Amino acid sequence: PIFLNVLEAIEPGVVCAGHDNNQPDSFAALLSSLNELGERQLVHVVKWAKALPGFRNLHVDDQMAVIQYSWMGLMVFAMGWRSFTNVNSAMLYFAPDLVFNEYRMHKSRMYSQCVRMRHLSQEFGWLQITPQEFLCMKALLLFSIIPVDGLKNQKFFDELRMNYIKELDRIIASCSRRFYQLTKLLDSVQPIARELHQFTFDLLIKSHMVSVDFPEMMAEIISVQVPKILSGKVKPIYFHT
Amino acid sequence: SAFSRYYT
Ligand SMILES: C[C@]12CCC(=O)C[C@@H]1CC[C@@H]1[C@@H]2CC[C@]2(C)[C@@H](O)CC[C@@H]12
Repeated sequence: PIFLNVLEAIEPGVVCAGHDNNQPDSFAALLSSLNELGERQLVHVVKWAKALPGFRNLHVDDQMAVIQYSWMGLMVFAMGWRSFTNVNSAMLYFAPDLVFNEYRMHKSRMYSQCVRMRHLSQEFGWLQITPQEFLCMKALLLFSIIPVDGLKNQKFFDELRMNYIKELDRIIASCSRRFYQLTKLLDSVQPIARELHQFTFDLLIKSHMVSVDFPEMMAEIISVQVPKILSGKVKPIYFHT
Repeated sequence: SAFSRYYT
């Protein structure tokens, strides 16, 4: 169907972090290169999203709001997939030039968060997720977190998000457990993103003390948008309760 | 913002 054609056509390719793998693993080096991975993946997320079916239906500020709220889950989900398809979930495949082994999961001071992501990635295997189910699930994560007070044009958002749910059910089809399972997986992204939000926020606050570099858009998002989530003004949309 | 300027 046309819908899948589009998701496959617009899917972003390979994004390198620019990490200097000659330097020793340090918290500051590992964290700075991850921050730079984020800024570069943010650009691709933007161009991907604008090309999504119906997305231009949203008020422009909603378009931007939804991107600035959901990029963490989006990116974590896609990295989980990469990890699964590249290294069979043994390591976290942030980028071809930034692969976390256990030592790096430790050196990043994010080890428990990393364990959760590896667990996510393991799920793609355990559940035999297909490329198409991946692609549709990922699209939905863009419409998975909104302000508690609603969006500028809430109706267009609701209808878009409904359609993306419909598409995921479609490319699924006792088939009942499947959907239970995929929604469940989708929900599980949310707590992980939440921890990373808490983590990146704390990190930015103190980053001058730890010589961690935050690029420009990352700095501003993390300080302007991310606290609206941490303070509870913006919350994920959970399938299950 | 750096994001909105880039976006638009
Ligand atoms: C999105 C990134 C980088 C993009 C990706 O593949 C997933 C990964 C998850 C952890 C994020 C990281 C960007 C930089 C962050 C936000 C650090 O500040 C702390 C947690 C990091």
